[PDB]
Amino acid sequence: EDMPVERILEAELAVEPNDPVTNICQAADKQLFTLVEWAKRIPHFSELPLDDQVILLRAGWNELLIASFSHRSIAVKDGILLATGLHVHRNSAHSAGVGAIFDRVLTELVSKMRDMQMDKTELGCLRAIVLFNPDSKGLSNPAEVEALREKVYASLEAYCKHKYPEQPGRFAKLLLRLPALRSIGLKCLEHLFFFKLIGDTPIDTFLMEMLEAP
Amino acid sequence: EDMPVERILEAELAVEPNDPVTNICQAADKQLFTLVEWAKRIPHFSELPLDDQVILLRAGWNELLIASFSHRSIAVKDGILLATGLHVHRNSAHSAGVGAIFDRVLTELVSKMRDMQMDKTELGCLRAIVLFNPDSKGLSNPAEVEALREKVYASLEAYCKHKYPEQPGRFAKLLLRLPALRSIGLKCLEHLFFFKLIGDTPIDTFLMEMLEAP
Amino acid sequence: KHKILHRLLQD
Amino acid sequence: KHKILHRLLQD
Ligand SMILES: C=C(c1ccc(C(=O)O)cc1)c1cc2c(cc1C)C(C)(C)CCC2(C)C
Ligand SMILES: C=C(c1ccc(C(=O)O)cc1)c1cc2c(cc1C)C(C)(C)CCC2(C)C
Repeated sequence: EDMPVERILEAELAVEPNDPVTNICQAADKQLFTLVEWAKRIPHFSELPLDDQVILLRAGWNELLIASFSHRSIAVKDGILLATGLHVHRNSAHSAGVGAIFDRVLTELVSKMRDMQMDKTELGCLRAIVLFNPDSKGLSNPAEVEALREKVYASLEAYCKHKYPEQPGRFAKLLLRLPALRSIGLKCLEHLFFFKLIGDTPIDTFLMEMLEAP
Repeated sequence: EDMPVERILEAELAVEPNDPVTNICQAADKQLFTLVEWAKRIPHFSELPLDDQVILLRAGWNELLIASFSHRSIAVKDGILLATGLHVHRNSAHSAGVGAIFDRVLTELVSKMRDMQMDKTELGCLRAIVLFNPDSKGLSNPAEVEALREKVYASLEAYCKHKYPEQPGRFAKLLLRLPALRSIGLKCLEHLFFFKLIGDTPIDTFLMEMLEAP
Repeated sequence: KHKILHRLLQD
Repeated sequence: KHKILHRLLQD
C-alpha cells in the first residue's frame, strides 16, 4: 500500500528538468547526485535504514542511469542524449573503442523503448523495481525490500492494461527488458573499471566513489 | 496461439527422467544433448530456421541449464543435485575456488524457487522465455522470436492466478528471477572460459563447442 | 562450425 | 567509506 504510480511519475519529473567517453562519464557523475534525490522521492525508500539505502543505490546506480538516458534518447536517430544536453552518435562511440556496448544500448534498450512507446510512468516503475533489488548483498532486511518491489510492479500492472487495454502483455514486456538492462549494466561496469585502472579518462568524485569497494 | 502450458510441462518431463568443478562440467555436457531434445519439444521452436535454432541455443544454453539444476535442487539443503545424480555441497564448491558464484546460485535461484514453490510448469515457461530470446545476435527474424516469447508468458500468466488465485503477483515474481539468472549465467561463463584457458579441468566435446566463437 | 549442435538439431 | 553517498542521503 502507499505505492502509487502518481508518486513515481512525479519523481521522474522532479529530477530531470572532446572525448566521448569523458563526456559520458561527466554526465554520469552529474546524474548520480540527482539519482539520490530521485530515490528519496520514491515512497518508502527513505524510511528504509540508511545502510540499505546505500546498498540499493550502489547496487543499482548503473542500471538506473542506463535506463534513464536510454528513455531520454527515444527521439535520437542513432545515438543518445546526455544529461549535459550533449549528443553522442553511434559513429562517435565506435571511434572511442566502445562501439559494441553502445550498440547494445541502442538495440536492446533505446530502440525498444521507442517501439513500444514506453511512457515516463512505466520507466519510473521500472527504475523503482531495479532500485528495490532484494538480491543486493548486505541488506539488513531483504524481506522489506522484496515487499516494496512487489508493490511497485503491482501498481505498474494496474497502470498498464488500464492505460493500454489493447496490450494485455505490455506489463510483461516491460519487465522483460530488465535482463538486458542487467547484462548491459554489467558490461558498462567492466569498461569503467578498466578506464580507472588505465588512468586516462577523467573520472569525477561521485562516479569514482561508486567504483570503490566492495 | 498453439503455445499451451501442457506442451511445455511435457517437455520438462520428457527430458529429465573427485574434483567438484570437473563433475559439474561433465553434468553440463551431458545435459546439453538433452537440452536440444528439450527445445525441439517446445512448440514452434523446430519450425524456426536452423540458423536461428543454433543462435538461440548457443545464446541461452547456460541460463537454460542453470535454471534446470537449480529447480532440481529445491530439496537439497546447501548444495545442488547434478544430472549425473551426484551432489555438490556449498563447502565442496568453496574448496574448489568457486564459492561466491555457487552461493549466488543458492541464494538468488535455488532458495527462491523453493520459497515460492515454483512448479515444473512455471519453470518450463521460464526456460521457454529464455530460449526465445529476441536480443540474440544473428537472428534472421528477431520479430518471430519475439512473438513466440510473448505467447509463452501469456499462457504462463493464465496458468498462474488460476492455479494460484491467492497470489496475484506470482507471475511478475517469476519473470523477476530472470535478471538474476542472466547475471549468474554470465559469471558462470567467465569461469568456464578461464578454466578452458588454464588447461586443467576436463571439458567434454559438447560443452567445449558452446565455448567456441562467436 | 558448431558441428555437434547442427547434427543434433537436424536429426 | 562511501562519503559522498552518505552525505547526500542524510541531507
Ligand atoms: C552509466 C552511464 C551513463 C549514465 C548516465 C548518463 C546520462 O547522461 O544520463 C550517461 C551514461 C554510462 C554508459 C556508458 C558508458 C559509461 C557510462 C558512465 C561507456 C562505457 C563509456 C560507454 C557505454 C555506455 C554508453 C553504456
Ligand atoms: C551451467 C552449469 C551446469 C549446467 C548443468 C548442470 C546439471 O547438472 O544439470 C550443472 C551445472 C554450470 C554451473 C556452474 C559451474 C559450471 C557449470 C558448467 C561452475 C562455474 C563450475 C560452478 C558454478 C556453477 C554451479 C554455477
